[PDB]
Amino acid sequence: MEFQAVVMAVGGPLLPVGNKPLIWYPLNLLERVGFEEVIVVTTKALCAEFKMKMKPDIVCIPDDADMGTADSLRYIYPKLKTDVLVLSCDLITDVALHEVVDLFRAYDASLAMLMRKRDFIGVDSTGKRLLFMANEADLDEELVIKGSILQKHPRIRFHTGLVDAHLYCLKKYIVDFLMENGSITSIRSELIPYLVRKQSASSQSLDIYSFITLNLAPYDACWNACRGDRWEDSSAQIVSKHLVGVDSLIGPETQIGEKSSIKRSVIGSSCLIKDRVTITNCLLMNSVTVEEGSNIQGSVICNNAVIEKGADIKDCLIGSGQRIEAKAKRVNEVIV
Amino acid sequence: PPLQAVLVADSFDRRFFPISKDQPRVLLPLANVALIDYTLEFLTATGVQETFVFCCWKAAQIKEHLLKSKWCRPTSLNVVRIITSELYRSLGDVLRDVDAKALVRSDFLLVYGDVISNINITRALEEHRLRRKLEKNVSVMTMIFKESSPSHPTRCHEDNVVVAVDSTTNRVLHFQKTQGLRRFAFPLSLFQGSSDGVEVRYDLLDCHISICSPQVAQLFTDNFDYQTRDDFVRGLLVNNQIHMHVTAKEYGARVSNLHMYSAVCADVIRRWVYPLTPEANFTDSTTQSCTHSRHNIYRGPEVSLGHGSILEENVLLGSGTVIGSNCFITNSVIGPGCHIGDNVVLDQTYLWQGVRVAAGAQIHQSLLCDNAEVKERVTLKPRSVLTSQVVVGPNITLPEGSVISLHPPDAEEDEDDGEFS
Amino acid sequence: LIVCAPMFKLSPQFPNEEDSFHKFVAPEEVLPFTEGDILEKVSVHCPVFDYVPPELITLFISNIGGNAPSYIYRLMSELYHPDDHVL
Amino acid sequence: QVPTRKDYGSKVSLFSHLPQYSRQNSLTQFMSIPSSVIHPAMVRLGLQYSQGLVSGSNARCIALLRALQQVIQDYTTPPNEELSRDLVNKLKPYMSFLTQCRPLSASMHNAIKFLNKEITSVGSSKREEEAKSELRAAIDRYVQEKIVLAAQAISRFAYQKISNGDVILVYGCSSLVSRILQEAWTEGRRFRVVVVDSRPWLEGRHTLRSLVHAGVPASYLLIPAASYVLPEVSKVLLGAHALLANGSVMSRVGTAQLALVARAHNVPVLVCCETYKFCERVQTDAFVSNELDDPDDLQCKRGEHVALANWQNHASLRLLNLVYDVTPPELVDLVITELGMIPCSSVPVVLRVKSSD
Amino acid sequence: QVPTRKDYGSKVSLFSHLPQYSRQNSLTQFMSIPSSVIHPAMVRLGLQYSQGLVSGSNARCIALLRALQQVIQDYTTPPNEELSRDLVNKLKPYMSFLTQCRPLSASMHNAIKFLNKEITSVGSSKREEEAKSELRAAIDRYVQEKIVLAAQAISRFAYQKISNGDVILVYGCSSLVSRILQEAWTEGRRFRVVVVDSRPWLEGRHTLRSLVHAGVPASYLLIPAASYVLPEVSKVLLGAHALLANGSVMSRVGTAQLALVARAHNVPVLVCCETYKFCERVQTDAFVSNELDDPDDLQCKRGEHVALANWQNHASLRLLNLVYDVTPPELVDLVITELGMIPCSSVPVVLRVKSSD
Repeated sequence: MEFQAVVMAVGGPLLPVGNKPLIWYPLNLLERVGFEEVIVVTTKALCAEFKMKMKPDIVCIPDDADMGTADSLRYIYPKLKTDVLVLSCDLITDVALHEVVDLFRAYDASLAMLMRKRDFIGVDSTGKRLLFMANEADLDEELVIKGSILQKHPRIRFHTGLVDAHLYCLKKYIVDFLMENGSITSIRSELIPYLVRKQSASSQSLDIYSFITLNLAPYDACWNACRGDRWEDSSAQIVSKHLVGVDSLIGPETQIGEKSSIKRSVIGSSCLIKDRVTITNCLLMNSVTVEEGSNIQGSVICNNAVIEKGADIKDCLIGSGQRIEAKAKRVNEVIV
Repeated sequence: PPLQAVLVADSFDRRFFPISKDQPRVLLPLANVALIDYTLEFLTATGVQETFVFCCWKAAQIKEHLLKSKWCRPTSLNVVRIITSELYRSLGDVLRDVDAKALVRSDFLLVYGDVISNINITRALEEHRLRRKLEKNVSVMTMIFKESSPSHPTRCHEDNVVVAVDSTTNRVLHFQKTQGLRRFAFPLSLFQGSSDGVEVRYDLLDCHISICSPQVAQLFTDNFDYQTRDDFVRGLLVNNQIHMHVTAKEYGARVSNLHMYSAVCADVIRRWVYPLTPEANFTDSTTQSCTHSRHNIYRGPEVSLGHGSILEENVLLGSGTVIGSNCFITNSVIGPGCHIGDNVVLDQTYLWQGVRVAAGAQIHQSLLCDNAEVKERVTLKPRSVLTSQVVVGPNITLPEGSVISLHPPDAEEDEDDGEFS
Repeated sequence: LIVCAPMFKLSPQFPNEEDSFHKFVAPEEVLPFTEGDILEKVSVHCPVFDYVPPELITLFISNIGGNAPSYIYRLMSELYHPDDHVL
Repeated sequence: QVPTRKDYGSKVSLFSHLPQYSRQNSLTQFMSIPSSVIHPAMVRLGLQYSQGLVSGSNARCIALLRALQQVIQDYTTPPNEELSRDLVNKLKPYMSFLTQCRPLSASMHNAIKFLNKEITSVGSSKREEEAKSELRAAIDRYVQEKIVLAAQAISRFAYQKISNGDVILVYGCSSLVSRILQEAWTEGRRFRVVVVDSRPWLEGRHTLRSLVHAGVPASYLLIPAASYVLPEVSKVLLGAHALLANGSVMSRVGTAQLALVARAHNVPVLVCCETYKFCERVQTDAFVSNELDDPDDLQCKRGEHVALANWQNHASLRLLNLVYDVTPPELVDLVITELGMIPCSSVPVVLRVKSSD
Repeated sequence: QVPTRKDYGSKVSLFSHLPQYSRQNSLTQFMSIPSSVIHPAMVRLGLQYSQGLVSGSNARCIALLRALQQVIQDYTTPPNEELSRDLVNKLKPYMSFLTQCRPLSASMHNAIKFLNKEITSVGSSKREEEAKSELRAAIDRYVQEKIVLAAQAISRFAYQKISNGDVILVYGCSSLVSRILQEAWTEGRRFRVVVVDSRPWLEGRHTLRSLVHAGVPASYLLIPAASYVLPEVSKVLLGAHALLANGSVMSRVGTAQLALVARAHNVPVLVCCETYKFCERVQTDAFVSNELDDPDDLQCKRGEHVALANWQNHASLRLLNLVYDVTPPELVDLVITELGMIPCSSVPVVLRVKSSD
């Protein structure tokens, strides 16, 4: 058991959750032996939001709000006995967690990404090694191609929106030879120091590889776009014998009245309707309720939402926690 | 739809000197036959009945040389359109003539008289024609231009081409040349339009081949600010997009400088262009019919080999030739009538008509011309050129560069011959 | 070795008249243009046609029937008048 | 514990014996990636073997031995246990793991019987640290003296061998005929070298790159046309993956007819195999035990006309490609190794001498 | 016209283009036993072939010749079907019948072609009976001139060839090799002839008995130990049935390997086939057009504990035996025929100068 895994915190963590953060297709695919050398460093209250996710062992250490990813590794660098598998908590993807770290051993990358089809990524012929990635924070002029990249690799597929998954596999070689060179923070923007060609990291070529997946969408920090709409594997709940949901995320101990059926919807724990909860296409979170006339159609009913007795709201981020009784909310998002 | 072509002689962004004085830039005998016959049997190799060759330079010469071919008479599938020397400058007034005289319906081949190749062109011709029929004539042309490496003798830095292009629907983006640039930069505004991706390709050498349907007569005579084809297609690529096809096997390249003369004269006998290989006797020249033999030598008729003259790679002789003893000749061509005497060492000599070499003479990496009584110990080195009746003597040696002739200002020589410096 | 050999594609020729007994084609069949910097010097060659000894094949499947691989002179006594085989 | 790798595609009519693999899946597709009972250096080895990037003659050897260096020199011991007899039984799952990842060549069997005998030699009298250090010592000596010293020794002896004016053909897939021909040239001979090869790996690539970067004259051709290289060639060289107890030349498949059509001019062979590679295994001819790669490495390319695109649409229109080949010891004339030039059938006593005797 | 003979036991996996028989059940278990569906001489020659009664060299030719002469010289000439062309097509059940019985020697094919060509040579314009007698005169002068005048012509020529003390061998069953032996012996000569034979015919008997009754010293060894005549043979007479147009010859199981073991010494093989035996069918391998006799005739007499009685009880065992064979034209050098002593590869040029030109 050598190479270890760590969890990050933020970007732009646990916001769009009805009842469960469905990071479970990570934690159902490869946790039989699995996933033992894992470290929680995320958003003391952080030691109480993962006693429900059935992990075998854990290391829950806090880092400060100024989340330099490089500072997040500088804090627990000595307890990195071996290599790093940074998988942030800002992740939902179902993709196969073995081949994404089997391309880690192809020509043994010092650093291995995983991306998914403005923010450019270049790549070689065979979809194996990315050469330079770039976002707009280093390009006000267009882009530069050097001599040697083109004089050696003549066929270069470019990309411009092939968005990240945040699966970074990582070898201790470059974190030694770049960590103490403190002028490179932001490990997402450390990839622009690939630092390979004739231009320190290579402290003496370097190996980097990514895998372009083709199955799910990217991670979500504050969406639940297809994450409330994520087919988890109803599962174990109870109903008023008529909750016809579209395999719907029914949080159990629900207070169903007359045909409360939040179809295509995350009806969370105590997702109460004393009347017809119809197909919401929404997410009615924990301790949220549209009772006695559920007008449930697209209204994002977030953490302890309150809109009921004609919950007139659609196509918006509806009221997250704020008490709005006769909420005639609109296409614009309801108040915080 | 019948298939014709125009065949320009010479773009005067000039690189040939002083060989373009008595004979032209286009009657350049690569293996003892005129280069017009090589490019013309490229145009007869693929199927084109009628083509237009334009002449500007001493109509008496090309007139007389086109009086003794066998497609002088249209018994074969060609007769040749030739015209005489009024106001002609370069390809500019050629295309202004071809839409003023208006000898064009659709889809003709634009080649210089300076490309030798073996592309049977018709494949991408019909793919281009499908692209015309299907999509409303937004695609102007299609250029076919080779796949190669970043390292080749034909991709010397004068016509080095990088293009950026998609690979699904193969329409180009940047025709950015590289005569001296080494940092590369592509304007990023045209990558958000194709977010699935876009390749870049450097595996290219331009065959100077491409087809043209007379939309470009409109986009050429309207826009006077384009004259050569390169700034033309860049102006096409800034405003009508133009397409691309990457051929896989067969090739040709334009014999621009003498660097390409060396590479092509060492490739027709390394034989990368068969059917073209000069045993075929394209002319009715019984003074050219030569006999192939093992390891690519080509003895002429009444060859008169010198005793012990060993031959290894890619040589010739001519008719009426007398070669002397002790010749270690490799990768060369020799011309007819040559009284090349005894103990004359050669290596990649490109010797032409009427020469009589004197005995005991290394010659190396040279190309020389008619009626040259060359004499003792004229040792040379790469990129050396003698030309047209000037006579050197007992070891007037020459270094790397040699712009010499018999004419006074271009040469390194006055009125008389090069006997004394 | 049974040779398949119709009676028209017989030749009264010999290996000796000149060369181009074989046929040399463009050798981009055996090399690509995707190598790097190598192909400047290695002088490639290929025929498409080889030459086989008469004395090793076994019999004809021919349009008279079978023949021994060195019987052929009787057929070439008949079919071609050899004073104008040289023509 | 270790799962299987299944068949890919219709197996050939003869080989029920040796199973078929393909590289568009892995054996690591099944197994848990925190490598709990199998060790990451072995799986690095098998997963890089799966792509055929290290496929050379001695390269599989040196990759295995340096791998098992980093295997045995980071091991932690068990308590209440016999120390040297905890090990070679524990090696069996890893070596069967390599077996199931890709089946072994002769060099790898030399290696496994080597450390088998030496773990069996180095007993349990001492603490594990200098035992591990002497393992490092023995294995470093092993690759050092055998590979490197064999290399320079046969360089000298074949330099003594090779004669001027002699246009020699090769068939190049080793790390050794390139070496032999480089420092045959570096002392200033005059030879002119033609290489010949064939699909699927097309190993005229590696030795053209070495030789053309070493600056030698040439001319290229390939194996069906190798009877145009009858009449004016006066030597021939061939590096083999193994020579066995008969004098059997065992290598890639393009090894066989070159010698015999050369023997149709009496210009005889020279095999360059140093004495690491030899083995006690004997097989008489070409089918009893070879390996076989991913069978879809065979497709020609004529534009779009891929002639063998899907070979499963008819129920049996089907291919396989074998990797090893053995001509009988009648026609091979010379071997070149550390102990001189051994003419052919007298090889197994050269095998015998280095066997703890 | 005729049914076919059933199979007996099992067969090898290879020879399923070849039928096998038994002589425990034959053709005329069932068919029209007063023979008028087919001419009587045909079922006569057929069921005496089924017990091998005429199994000779040109004895088989003359047996079918007497059968077909008893066909033709009592033949009713029907109207409404033509003078000469109801014979040959009604003769198609004759040789298809004998092909069903036990297949043809190529001598009988040459007989078929000659009487074919001659019954075409007499068409319609002559009355059927004296045309039938001219057919008798043609077939009698044919078999007389070719068979008999060829036998005495090669007797005079091989009497000029063979000299004193020439110890010559036969694989003996014919009426030409023992013929040349006796009528070379009785003219003041001396040569110790040895016969060789083979299981299961065990036939040398006609030749050795006719030699000893002609008074010639004989020896005897069977081809399963034919490597003991290996040094001492001075020349060898090979009795071949047919002689193809490769230059090959054509005879039994036991001229297969003596031909090669006596090419392996430069002892010049000498085959005896007259002008009658020059055929036109040309085979190359040894399983193509080769018969297969009754496959349960190879048993052993070891008291009573025979291994091959109830061989159908257990699953997969088989039997087989070939009968004819072809030797390549490398080995065979000299044929014994009329116009001279023509060599091997120049045979069919004689076959065109007696083929109506």
